[PDB]
Amino acid sequence: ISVRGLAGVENVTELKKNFNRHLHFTLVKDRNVATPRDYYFALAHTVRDHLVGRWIRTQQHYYEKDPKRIYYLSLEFYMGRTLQNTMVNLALENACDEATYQLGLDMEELEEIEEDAGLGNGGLGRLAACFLDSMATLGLAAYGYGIRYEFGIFNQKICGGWQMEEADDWLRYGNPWEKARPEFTLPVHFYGRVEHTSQGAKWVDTQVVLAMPYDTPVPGYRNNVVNTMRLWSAKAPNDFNLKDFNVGGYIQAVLDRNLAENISRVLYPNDNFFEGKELRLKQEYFVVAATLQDIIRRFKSSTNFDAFPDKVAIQLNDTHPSLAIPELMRVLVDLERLDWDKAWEVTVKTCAYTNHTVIPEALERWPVHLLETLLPRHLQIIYEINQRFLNRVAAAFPGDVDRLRRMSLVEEGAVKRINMAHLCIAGSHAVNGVARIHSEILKKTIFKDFYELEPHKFQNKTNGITPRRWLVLCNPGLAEIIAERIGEEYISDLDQLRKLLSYVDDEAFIRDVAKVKQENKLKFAAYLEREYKVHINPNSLFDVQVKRIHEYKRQLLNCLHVITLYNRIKKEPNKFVVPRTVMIGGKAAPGYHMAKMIIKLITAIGDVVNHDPVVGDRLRVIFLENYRVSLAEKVIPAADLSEQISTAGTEASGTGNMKFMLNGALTIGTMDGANVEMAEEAGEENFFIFGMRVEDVDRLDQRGYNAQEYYDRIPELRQIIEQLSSGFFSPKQPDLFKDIVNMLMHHDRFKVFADYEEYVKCQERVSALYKNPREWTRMVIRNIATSGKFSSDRTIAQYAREIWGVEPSRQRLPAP
Amino acid sequence: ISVRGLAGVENVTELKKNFNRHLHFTLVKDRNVATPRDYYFALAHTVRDHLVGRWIRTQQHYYEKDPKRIYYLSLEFYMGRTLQNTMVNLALENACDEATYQLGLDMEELEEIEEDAGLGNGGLGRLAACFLDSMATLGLAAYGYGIRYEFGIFNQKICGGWQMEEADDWLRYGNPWEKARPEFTLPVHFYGRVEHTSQGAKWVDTQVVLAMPYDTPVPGYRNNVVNTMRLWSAKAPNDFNLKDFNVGGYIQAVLDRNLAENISRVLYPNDNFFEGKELRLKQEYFVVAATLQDIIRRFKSSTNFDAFPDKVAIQLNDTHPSLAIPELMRVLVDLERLDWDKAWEVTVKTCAYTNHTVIPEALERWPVHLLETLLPRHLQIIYEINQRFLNRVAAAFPGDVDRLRRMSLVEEGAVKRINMAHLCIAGSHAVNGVARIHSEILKKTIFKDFYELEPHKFQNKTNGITPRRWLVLCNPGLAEIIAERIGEEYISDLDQLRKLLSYVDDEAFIRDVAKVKQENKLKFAAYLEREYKVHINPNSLFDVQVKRIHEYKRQLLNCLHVITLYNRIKKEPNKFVVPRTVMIGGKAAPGYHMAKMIIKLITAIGDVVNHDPVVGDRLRVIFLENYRVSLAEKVIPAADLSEQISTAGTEASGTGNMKFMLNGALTIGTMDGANVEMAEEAGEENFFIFGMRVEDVDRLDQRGYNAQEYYDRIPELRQIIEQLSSGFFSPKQPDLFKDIVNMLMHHDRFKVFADYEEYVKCQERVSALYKNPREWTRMVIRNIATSGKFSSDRTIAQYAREIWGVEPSRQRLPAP
Ligand SMILES: O=C(O)CCCOc1ccc(NC(=O)NC(=O)c2ccc(Cl)cc2Cl)c(Cl)c1
Ligand SMILES: O=C(O)CCCOc1ccc(NC(=O)NC(=O)c2ccc(Cl)cc2Cl)c(Cl)c1
Ligand SMILES: *Cc1c(COP(=O)(O)O)cnc(C)c1O
Ligand SMILES: *Cc1c(COP(=O)(O)O)cnc(C)c1O
Repeated sequence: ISVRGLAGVENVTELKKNFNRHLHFTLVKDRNVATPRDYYFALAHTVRDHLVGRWIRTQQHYYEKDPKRIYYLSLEFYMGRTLQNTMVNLALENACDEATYQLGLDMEELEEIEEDAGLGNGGLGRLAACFLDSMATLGLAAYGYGIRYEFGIFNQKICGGWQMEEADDWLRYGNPWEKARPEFTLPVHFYGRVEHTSQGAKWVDTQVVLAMPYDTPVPGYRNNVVNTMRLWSAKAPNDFNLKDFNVGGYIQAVLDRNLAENISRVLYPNDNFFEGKELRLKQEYFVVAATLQDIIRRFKSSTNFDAFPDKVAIQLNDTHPSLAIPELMRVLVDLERLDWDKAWEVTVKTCAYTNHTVIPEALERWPVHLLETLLPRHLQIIYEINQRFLNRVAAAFPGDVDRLRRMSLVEEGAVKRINMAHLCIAGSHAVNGVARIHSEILKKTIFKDFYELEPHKFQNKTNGITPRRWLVLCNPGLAEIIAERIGEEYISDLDQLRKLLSYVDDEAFIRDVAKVKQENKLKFAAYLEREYKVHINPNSLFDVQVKRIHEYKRQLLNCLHVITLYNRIKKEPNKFVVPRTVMIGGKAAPGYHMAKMIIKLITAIGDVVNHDPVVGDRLRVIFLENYRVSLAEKVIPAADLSEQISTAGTEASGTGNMKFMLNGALTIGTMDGANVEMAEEAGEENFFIFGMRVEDVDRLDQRGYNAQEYYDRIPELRQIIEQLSSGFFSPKQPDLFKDIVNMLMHHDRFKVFADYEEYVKCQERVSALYKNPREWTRMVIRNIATSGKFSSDRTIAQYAREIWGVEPSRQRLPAP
Repeated sequence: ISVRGLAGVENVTELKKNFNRHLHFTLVKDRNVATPRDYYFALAHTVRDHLVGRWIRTQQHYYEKDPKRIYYLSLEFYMGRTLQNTMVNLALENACDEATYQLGLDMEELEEIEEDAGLGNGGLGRLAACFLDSMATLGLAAYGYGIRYEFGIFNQKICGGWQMEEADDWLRYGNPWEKARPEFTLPVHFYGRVEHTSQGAKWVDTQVVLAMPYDTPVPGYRNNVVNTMRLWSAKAPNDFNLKDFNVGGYIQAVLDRNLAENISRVLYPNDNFFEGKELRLKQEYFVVAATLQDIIRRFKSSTNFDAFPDKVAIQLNDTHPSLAIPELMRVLVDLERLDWDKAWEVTVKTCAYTNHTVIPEALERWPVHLLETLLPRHLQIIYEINQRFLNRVAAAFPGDVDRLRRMSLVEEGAVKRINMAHLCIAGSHAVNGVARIHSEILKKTIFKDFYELEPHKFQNKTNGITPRRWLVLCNPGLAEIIAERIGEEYISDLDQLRKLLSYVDDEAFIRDVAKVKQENKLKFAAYLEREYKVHINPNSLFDVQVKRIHEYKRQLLNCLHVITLYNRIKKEPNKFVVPRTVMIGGKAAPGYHMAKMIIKLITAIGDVVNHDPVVGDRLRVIFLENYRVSLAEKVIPAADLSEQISTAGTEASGTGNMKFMLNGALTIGTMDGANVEMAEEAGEENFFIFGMRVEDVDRLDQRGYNAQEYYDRIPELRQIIEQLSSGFFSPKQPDLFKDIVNMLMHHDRFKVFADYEEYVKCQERVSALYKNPREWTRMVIRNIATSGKFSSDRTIAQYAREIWGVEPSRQRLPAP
């Protein structure tokens, strides 16, 4: 078997008896009534047993040495399953595989029983999960802090072509990885009012909600380091949530506890979109307030807070945890009694902010009346921060009255709002973009005024993904042939993949790389019929676009191409075309009408295309249901063409793109986000770039975008639009897609038509190359061998050195 | 050390390493940061490990042999802590004590960390818990079925003398004893409507709630038998509780899941009182519907249901689970398609009902409109049952039109109601009282008409308590000296206690019995200052009355005596009186105003009495806060006088009385409930009986009860009432007790004044005897030696033989 570790004689024996110990004592079952779900739990408990020893010494280590601690605050941690990832990082995969084999079980079958920890929406949440893995692998004293939702991202179901949402009860059967820590339970306050006394302000008459922490282990890759991810759960106090007497009902008082506990009930399913609901604000303060108390309690052990920034670094994953700034101030000033200026100095030096998008609708602007009611003291502090900040601006740019209002954290208008992004820039010593182009756009556009005031704050930290879960775990076959030639060191040193460049003309390697891709496609094609049922051709080109459904991602542009292909086939049926299986997957936010309309369009196209006899097996349109981390681990290693076609300037970075490049897929996309650095790394000749560049989009906006022009000059495009309009794809409901057509023609913010021509032309070129297996595979090798830069180990090493002030280390912790 | 088992060399070593295994692997802690709570969990997990082996073979045994199964349906299971009880039944107490000692820990300190499983209100719920223990000890294939409330009986707090209720979050830190069984999850239906088709009725358009079971082990006493208690938890389905589309909000849909899950959220805190709330009815159907499906699924394995009653016995603990009758019919007729008559025959033969009270306000009478909306089909079946039953009556008593309406399960009037007690008698083959006198009252009064129709159905099964938890566990010192003389066989054969009669004149025994009682009082007196703080005299007579607060229990009669004692002391300060520490404890239902007023009176008396310098240490009035099972295990073994003074005819049986008799307390009470059989067993000369007999109460009712008469003829009583009225006990609020005085004088349903004179006279006689240690102790021996009849092993053996048709067995199951 592969390099999934050694299957030692003693360890396979030890594993088996421990599996049986748990099946008996833990699951209280006996082989005759054990269900596959019991088997999955016996294994999980057995594997978890192997890292507790290391978990304890790692934490005890940090207590003894007392290094600077890194706190990663995110309202999302898209973790996925954790059994295999733990086996991989512990080098237990083969031993476990062997052991379960002897016990007569199929490890892979059991792995499929684990529920995904879908505590994230997309890119932002998965980034935090990859980062955690990298921080552990680089031996950093890091902690992931978030909310333990009992319901993560909803499960997607397609009914009559429409998306149906359903609760993600991932904790239903229990979570063997987490451990409640009811000793570090903390109180969080809401509402109340502010009393201004003789020696300071006081936040009074507040409603209390308790925060109970749950720790999950985050094992580093083969270095015996196990960091912690602490997730907070909301709990109602038993007193006041019953003790506030004078009629109401005792039963009612108890049932009403599920009101304070609703704070950690469900994840908001919005990807790159802001919804100003009170429940959302509560979740944001809740995770911030509890985390900070925990952070300071740890520090108090390790009272001059002058050394606080020397021992603490808190990274804000977007503006979601932004209340950490005014909350840090509140504690320091109100509770610790530090003077404002000393407190501000400390706050700015320990906080750092990461921006993830530039679209306006994603920007957090909280109505003042909301902050005023829920967090009265914080609003006061935000006004004071704003006051002193604007004084700094006025002093720097005397008389620039317009700049003053542009930079204010307080936005005037219909209803006053607080610009959380402005708050984060003001109270952080570093602000970074997630890709070179996005970072430049921040300085040139969105935060131009802030950049002029303090240029030193702005940086860039191009995103990355973890090679462990995104290669070794999902694509062992590829990881193996690579290791056969250049060794195993690249798993924690992705740059070494460059060494593969010297095998680009190797006849054996070319054949191998092409063989694993073929085996991956056959397995996926099988999985497709197994769990979803309705055949596909594994010899065709696997054209996949998987990410959340968004207008800016242009799944719609992909649709126009699919329809074009179909129409050309119908025109010349007996002409040869490279067969393609185009797969589109992703979830739409429940309230996103347009996004839900696009899912219906995709399934509608498939209904026509997949049943047209003249088309045969040359073209299949499939919608990938319930796209999530565990599903991504299946499609990506099987894809041939990765679609990254967002309008230039809208996708801050993207990470799915990197996942595909690492797994042997060629990329067709626009010069957007990280796409630019990928093409720059692989060489533009090895990339399928097309469409407008940021500049072209701007030029078009200056003159004005008119979709009619394109509709008029391109017959193929016009034909498609008239097909949608006439009900060619929706016979029973001829006007079903009027909203899409209307939008495309009159309010297309992402100029889908503008990139149409260059897009189908470029698609022709990839079909041409696919017709030449050898050359396609050689280009694939050029991509893989040049993907090393996109490892999150590189990203983390940069955050560590350029923002946190800590030195990464690949040193093995002193055994378990 | 005592006979808490052997501390084997190998087993103490084995215990220690397993304690450390769990502390490390399970609690992920290390000795340096382990909290006492961690230590308690390491032990619990270690002790639980010892019975899983037996749990599995016991259940596998019942599958192989396939004996008749006993299902005990109760909405309450007042279990208390379970660590020690498990050690006792497994003979692990000494080994564990030794092992923890060597590990440097105090087992008793750790035991106090366990939370009480307070899933009951009082007598009814504790009975079910004692029964479970006895059914296991007698080797019966029995299952306890109930609801797993996340909030049990509220925790009582006394503020300014008033009772304050607070949520009992007993699952906060987890329950090491239970195990979720997500494989036997079942759906339960609510609402909907009935469709009458060609081949039967159909319950349609129902709302579905899932029932998830949790199993807790019930170990028998040293016989290697471990039965199961299955508790249901309400869970919302992820579909419809989200899938019923067309606007409303996705977040809201998810948050609204806590609506279907509110069914198992909290226990109703009503003791002997009926509240017709919909949530209560839902809990009742929920436990019934899920349990029956589970029962039939088991049977289908073991379709002629003719043999159903031969393999299944379901006991109804009161009328709470009464819907099991119409639900059994529904399944048999609607689903299995059995003819009515065959279905009814089967139902009557498998169901048996237990009555627990005769007070009208405790009777379950559900409004028809409620059953009509929530369970439409059941209402139809109940009407049909009623129809055929009344036809039986009319045929038996031709022309007795009044009897017809008296016996109907349907009560006419303001709003129609269903008399659940009538339903239970009609559909059960046996109906029993809980004490000889209560059982006679059922036949002569309440169910007279039913008794005349089917005399064969009515039986008696005097309650009992388990000698394991109620002697060996709470009073090891007494259990030891008893064992020193007559052996250990009596623990599972309480009748052998009679052998103690021959030591009644033994000088050594008399001295020993008196020594353990003294050690128990010193320990309790210490515990009092430890956890509640405010001293008491251990040389005084411990006068305790602990039970739920009720007007019928007459805590008020106890109060009048306490005030009398105080007044006599004030009159003649320098006269000698036997010192007394009277302790009153118990919870009042939150909506029970009178009951809450009585708690305030008790604390008010103590305020006056405990601080009067002339009184000194001759009299202390203490209110025992948060009375519960674990607290009962502390007070009972320390009591000298047990107060069982309910008005004759109101306390069906009582069980606290038996607990006291077994632990060396003498009893002062009325000829009520089980008191009669206790005095009959010990000899009236060894009992302090007083007051009216049932007959006297009736005579008084015929002529009419006038409290004024007693107030007029007894100066001491009049003085007390004028003290309450004038604010002698409530200075700042002089009229604070007007409701009590008003009630006592004008609407005393329990004639407190009628028993006053005989009560204080009888109290004088116990004080006289207490002055003679030797004789008091000899009378105590007469009580203990004669308490054997009151073991639940006797009660269960009778239910088994006279109702269930199974033979008890004290055979050890083939090792673990
Ligand atoms: O056909 C055959 O295999 C031959 C007959 C074998 O029959 C068997 C074998 C095994 C079992 N049962 C358990 O292991 N385990 C449990 O029942 C069990 C499961 C969970 C919990 Cl919390 C507590 C228990 Cl006690 C039972 Cl009930 C019957
Ligand atoms: O003064 C002394 O004793 C000498 C210094 C000893 O310092 C120590 C000793 C032990 C520990 N820690 C654990 O055992 N255990 C944990 O931290 C721990 C607890 C629960 C969970 Cl879910 C996961 C972990 Cl990793 C730590 Cl953090 C520090
Ligand atoms: C990597 C990943 C994403 C992010 O994909 P992009 O194409 O950058 O939007 C979203 N969801 C899941 C399941 C992922 O694995
Ligand atoms: C035994 C017991 C009861 C029942 O006591 P009675 O005096 O029969 O009402 C109530 N509560 C608890 C805690 C018990 O242990």
